[PDB]
Amino acid sequence: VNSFSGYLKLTDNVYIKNADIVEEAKKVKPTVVVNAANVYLKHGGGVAGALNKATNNAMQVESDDYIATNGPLKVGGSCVLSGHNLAKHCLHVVGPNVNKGEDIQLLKSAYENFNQHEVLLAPLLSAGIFGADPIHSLRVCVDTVRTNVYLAVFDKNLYDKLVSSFL
Ligand SMILES: Nc1ncn(Cc2ccc(Cl)cn2)c2ncnc1-2
Repeated sequence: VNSFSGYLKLTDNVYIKNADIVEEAKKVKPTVVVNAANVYLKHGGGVAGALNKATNNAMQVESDDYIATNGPLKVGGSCVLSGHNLAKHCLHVVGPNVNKGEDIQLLKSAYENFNQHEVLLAPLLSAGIFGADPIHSLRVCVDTVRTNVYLAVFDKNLYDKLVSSFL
């Protein structure tokens, strides 16, 4: 039993809710919140900009030190950093950005990072400003993630479409 509330169950292990991931993180304090990161961990907009803003820029400060030490992530890769005031940990995952021409097949690799964590609060990878089709992203999520994932979808209109077109 966990503290996630109001989710619709899609499969054995995937759940979905119309929610602001920032507000959901602050209420649940999950062990892991997933960030929709880029390889430079520059949290300027979308989910990343919102999560970072909610940490009063502490996420960005920590991320800049991470990059200075380790260099950029790979597209499809991830790193675990602090969750600050939002979660115990933040899993920064880099989905492909279609608006940069990155290979959508890397989306499966990106979701594989979730399998290293038993339970996660997450957005749909490569959705929003990353330019992928959120319905495809949901399908890859369901077909790749085996651990328990609670998907927060900010846009109500999109949430309803994801539920209604879900196979
Ligand atoms: N605070 C928030 N802002 C934006 N989105 C949309 C979004 C989804 C996926 C990606 Cl890759 C980029 N952006 C959110 N979903 C849940 N919470 C969100």
